[PDB]
Amino acid sequence: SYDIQAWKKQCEELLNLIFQCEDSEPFRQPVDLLEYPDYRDIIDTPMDFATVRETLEAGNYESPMELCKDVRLIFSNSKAYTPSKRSRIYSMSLRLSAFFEEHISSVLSDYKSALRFHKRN
Ligand SMILES: O=C(NCc1cccs1)N1CCN(C(=O)c2cccs2)CC1
Repeated sequence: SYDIQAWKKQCEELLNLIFQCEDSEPFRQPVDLLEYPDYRDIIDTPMDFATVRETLEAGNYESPMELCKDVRLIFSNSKAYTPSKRSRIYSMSLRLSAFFEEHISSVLSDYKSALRFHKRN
């Protein structure tokens, strides 16, 4: 299965599944600083799933590795902001991260395979 472009619709599909997950609701849109006044004291690079989807649709990811780096930044930001391991929003982030990693694994493998096939000769 050596389609070099197939990752993009695979990632669109997976973002749709994440948007249906109730566990995504806190990560769908950029954090509001009015409610979390110290957020940008703690977090150097905000990220959210709507920014990921818009970057993908704009044609501003070159690979699924770059998309995967931004999604992993959503989850590291939640871990860095949480006052506790037992927090609601952080707990939601851990379940959504396990879901995302379970699904992205084959997207990455198929892409890297396709690129190696393209450079086989
Ligand atoms: O306010 C937002 N994002 C927008 C929306 C929140 C809910 C509906 S829309 N967040 C998400 C990212 N944050 C965290 O990960 C953590 C907070 C507590 C421990 S971690 C900060 C709060």
